[PDB]
Amino acid sequence: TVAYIAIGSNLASPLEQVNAALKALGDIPESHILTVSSFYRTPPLGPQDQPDYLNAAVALETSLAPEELLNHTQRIELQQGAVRKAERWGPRTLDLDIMLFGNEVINTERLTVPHYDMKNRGFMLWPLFEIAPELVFPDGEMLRQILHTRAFDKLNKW
Ligand SMILES: [Cl-]
Repeated sequence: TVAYIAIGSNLASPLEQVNAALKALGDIPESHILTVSSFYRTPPLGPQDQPDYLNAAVALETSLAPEELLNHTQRIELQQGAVRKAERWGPRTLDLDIMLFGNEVINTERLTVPHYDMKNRGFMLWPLFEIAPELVFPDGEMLRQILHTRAFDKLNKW
């Protein structure tokens, strides 16, 4: 099964951080990376000196159950972020979100697939379109049409 995962990070030197994350994703059991997007850059809000977010999308082939994949992405966030040395909501973070899972539609308290807000997040859709231009969502929406009709903030490569 092909799952699409979004990586975002504003920690220390984000290049190294996401590379670390990519590594962790490949080391997930019964899983290997198919494709990774270019790295993109989302600036923070306000004029304040604050680090940019690095964004990417990954295509993961897995034979794990979706909840099982979430166990692992949750684990990697904790092992690799700052939640222990700081806060959950930390000024800086490592985010791994399961955007899509096969053509599956999952509606539960701990897991909602497709990711609830991804169609409104250009830092998720543009990297995804780079690696899967022909993608169709379970409800029939075509990724290419959403990008022609919805308004997204400019998004340059890192
Ligand atoms: Cl959908």
